[PDB]
Amino acid sequence: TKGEVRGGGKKPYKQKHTGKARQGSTRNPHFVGGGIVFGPKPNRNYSLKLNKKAHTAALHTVWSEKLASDNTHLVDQNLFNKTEGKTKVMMQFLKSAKLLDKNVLFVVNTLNTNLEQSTSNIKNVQVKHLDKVSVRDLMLANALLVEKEVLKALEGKF
Amino acid sequence: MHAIVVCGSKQYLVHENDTFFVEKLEAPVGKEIQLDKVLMLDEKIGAPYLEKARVVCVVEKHGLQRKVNVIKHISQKHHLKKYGHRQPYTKLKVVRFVH
Amino acid sequence: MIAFAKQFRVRISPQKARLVCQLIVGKKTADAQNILSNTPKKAATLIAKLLNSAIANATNNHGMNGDALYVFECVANQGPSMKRTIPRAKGSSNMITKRSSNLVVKLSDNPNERQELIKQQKALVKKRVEGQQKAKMAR
Amino acid sequence: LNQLKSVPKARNHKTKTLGRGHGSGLGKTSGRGQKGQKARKSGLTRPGF
Amino acid sequence: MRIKGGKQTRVRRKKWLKQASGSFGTRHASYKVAKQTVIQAAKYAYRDRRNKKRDFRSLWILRLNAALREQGMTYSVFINLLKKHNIEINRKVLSELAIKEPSKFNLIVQKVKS
Amino acid sequence: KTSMLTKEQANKRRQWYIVDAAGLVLGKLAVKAADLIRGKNKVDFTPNQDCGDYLIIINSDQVVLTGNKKENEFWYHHSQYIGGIKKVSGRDMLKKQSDKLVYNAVKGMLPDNRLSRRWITKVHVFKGDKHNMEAQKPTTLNWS
Amino acid sequence: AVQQRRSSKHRRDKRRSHDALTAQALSVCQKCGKKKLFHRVCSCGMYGDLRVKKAY
RNA sequence: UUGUGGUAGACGAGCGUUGUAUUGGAGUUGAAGUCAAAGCGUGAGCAUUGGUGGAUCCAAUACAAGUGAGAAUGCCGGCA
RNA sequence: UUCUCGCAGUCAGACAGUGGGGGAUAAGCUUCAUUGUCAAGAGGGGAAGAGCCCAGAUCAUUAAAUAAGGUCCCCAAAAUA
RNA sequence: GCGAAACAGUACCGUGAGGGAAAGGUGAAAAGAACCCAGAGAUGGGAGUGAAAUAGAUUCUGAAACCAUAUGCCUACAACGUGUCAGAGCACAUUAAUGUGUGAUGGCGUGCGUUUUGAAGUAUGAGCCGGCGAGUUAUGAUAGCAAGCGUUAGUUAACCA
Repeated sequence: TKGEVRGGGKKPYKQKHTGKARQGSTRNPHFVGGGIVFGPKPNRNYSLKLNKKAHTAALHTVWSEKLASDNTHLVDQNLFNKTEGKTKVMMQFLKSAKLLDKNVLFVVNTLNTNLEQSTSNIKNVQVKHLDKVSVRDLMLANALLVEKEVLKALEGKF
Repeated sequence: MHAIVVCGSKQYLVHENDTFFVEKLEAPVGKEIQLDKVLMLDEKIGAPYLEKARVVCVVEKHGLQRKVNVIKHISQKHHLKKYGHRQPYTKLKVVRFVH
Repeated sequence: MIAFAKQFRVRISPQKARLVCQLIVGKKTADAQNILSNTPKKAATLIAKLLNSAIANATNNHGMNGDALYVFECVANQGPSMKRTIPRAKGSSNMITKRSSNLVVKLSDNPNERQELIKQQKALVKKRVEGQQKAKMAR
Repeated sequence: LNQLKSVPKARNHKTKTLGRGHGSGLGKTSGRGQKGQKARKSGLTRPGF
Repeated sequence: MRIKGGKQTRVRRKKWLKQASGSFGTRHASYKVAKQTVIQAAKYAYRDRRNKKRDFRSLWILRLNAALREQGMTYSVFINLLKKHNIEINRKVLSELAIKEPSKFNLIVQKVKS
Repeated sequence: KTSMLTKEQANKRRQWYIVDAAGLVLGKLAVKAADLIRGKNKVDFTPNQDCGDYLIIINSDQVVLTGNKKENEFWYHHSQYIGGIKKVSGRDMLKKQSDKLVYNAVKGMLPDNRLSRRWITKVHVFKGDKHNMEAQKPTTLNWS
Repeated sequence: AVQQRRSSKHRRDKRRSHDALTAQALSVCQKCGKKKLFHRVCSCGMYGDLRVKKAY
């Protein structure tokens, strides 16, 4: 802002016997060269506090309404096997399962290297671990292929 | 041959084949409307209205006057409430204005 | 057609150029150059040189009649001038600018071509209104 | 709820833009009178004072 | 996020200059004087929106009084013969437009007689 | 809402008229003369046109003045200068200019307007009756 | 004194109304070409039908 | 039914802008910006087309603002 | 307009009448208590008026009846005894 | 926007401690205009190139202010904050709409803010136009709204994956 820019420290004009405002300074917000008092500064935390149980309840409710979206079919590591992670067979598998429209998520507990290799160049699709998905990342997928193992964890977390 | 027709509180002289604009009315275009409030048709006068007088009119269109933009403002007092309005009207003509 | 030739910013007072072209307004080729030649103004010579150049271009690049041409429209266009400064007494100087004029003269060869511009504007508004109307068909 | 229509039930309140327009005043008036000591910069007093 | 907006200000100023034109002077080419004139003319129109009927009433009354001085009596006499006896609800302006069509108000003046 | 006003426009006619001035009181004859010139009796009065009539006054010397006003009220005139105040009585006007007195009085009764001058032009006051206005088809009457 | 009220463009042109310049005087030369200046010599060196001047 | 004068001052309801976030669409067969127009809006506005012009944005919902300009003998530039 | 809470705001008012004080019972003067008005409130009449009398403006309304006041004309309308 | 996207701490000012700026955009590739004409030439327009030269180096667009020209209307008796409402007349032809533009004349008509008891004022601010141009945030408390949670509730702080 105005006070954080170097420059002169004098009135650029005499005080009396003038025909203008006396002066603010050579460095003024109303003068060219910046100096706006208000704006972005590295002091704002940009964070808010929420209750843990509140987030658990929100996730439970969005999973409840997500489970009724009839796009929550089951998946298992078996089909994540029999593949090298190359997108070719992955592309065939997604196309056969009409997943081009969907941004489907794949919940997983172990994150096998083959699935990590696959889908790495498709911005439409995304994949992470079970305990790393947010509500925005959950409802934006429009579909999710669920794993048997994560059911126990989600039931425990309620 | 003439007729003094009252609409609202406005009186109008009309004859055969006369078109005029009056206040916005119901019974939209295409429908005949027979007003019984009309005086001074032909040399006969009733006190409130002419007796048995029936003037039948057909509406040509429903229109709007140009949007007057009215202001309220008193100098050196900082108030500038602004408002605009289009005045609905009905353009219509008479056919018979029978007795 | 026009037979114009822009001068591109000669330094002269625009008012004087406007005055001399008023002295030459309406006049034809036979009765303009003669009077323009011996009048005692320098801008007179300035406009005369360009008028002769424009006549030469009209004869060469257009091949018009060249014997019924007259000034259709004078202009005096103020080009970007320079900022010069001369000191003035008691420490209060001033900046003096040398006014520059952009000079061009259109040459017409008939009592018309002014209403034809109005016809062009009429065609412009006509195509505008039909385009608006043709759009209403889709509406 | 989807990002195309994400709305809460209700949360909004009137804000004081002390130097914007004339709708709710909120301009030169600043909602603090005119030509007053409080209207000046840091126009106030010590809490106890 | 620093924002400089000129399009909206430009269109606002243009639209506030658009209402009025044909003014003696470059007043219809600026913002300040143009806006001041627009507001002053709006006040003028607000006052004239009643001054016009104020003047129309006087015009009607003057014309009916002239027509009645052709008949030969004061304007006040004819009014008193419209409510109790010889009941007429015809209004002032129509009694004037009955004059622009002559040989028709003579029926009225013969009606107001005994 | 409103009834379309109907008036007359682009119509102009000014019938020539003749009056003979007599011992009648100046003010009460002159008010009627003014309203007739402007046309305050016409059933079709038109403010922006003022379709009045032409009028000629004969023998203005015969007018008499009541009371002491012949030697009580005196008309002044200042042209442009200090000391230019020149004041004459009513009987002095009888010797020099009686027509001009009526002229100025009527002009005073007429509001100061661009057309008011054009209306007073329609007044021709004469101390006698010598003029070529008989070819203009005048109208002789009284109490104008 | 100095200017108190500014002159408008309308006032400017009202003041400049007298800016119209009068024309000159011309004369016919029987021997040379273009119309010469009246009571003045011609470009061909001749004047009262009289050449006394060298190269123009 | 009362009704709607209103500064200081208090409450309510909004419009408009930048960018983000996903949700749809347009486009060198002409989008944005630009100027004019004989429209639409209760209001801040919305446009529709003509021509300049050749490249990016727009509709809807929230989000967070260096967000709404006639004035401070306000600043720059040009023009009077 | 009773109680709580949020929230300003001003402590420079002005004038006419009413009872006054000062003053010289002079002042568009000052100092109070009452009504009223402007400020924050437009309108008509008083010729032009912050203050007087008649009055309290949502928008349209080339409709009417009215308040004070007024009807020779300017400038809207009246005369009779 | 680091003052400083350029040959910027440079130009400049001072004898010095110091102060201190502005000025990007050709085209897809200069293919930057062979050649012609008039002028001493610059230059101008042709040609010619180029998709296009109202893209020609003043170089993306070229707004308002300001300066001229002209379609058409009105204006040389005329007392006005220059306009409003009427209103013939004149010139006409639209975002089809009591179509538009000007206005002989009539009626009406002491600007916009500032602060003052009260400002139409001879109180002040404004030459004009365009751009820029001044109630946020950190922690803290209070009051209101809403939701979650829930009467041995809860929230977690700093922090750790």
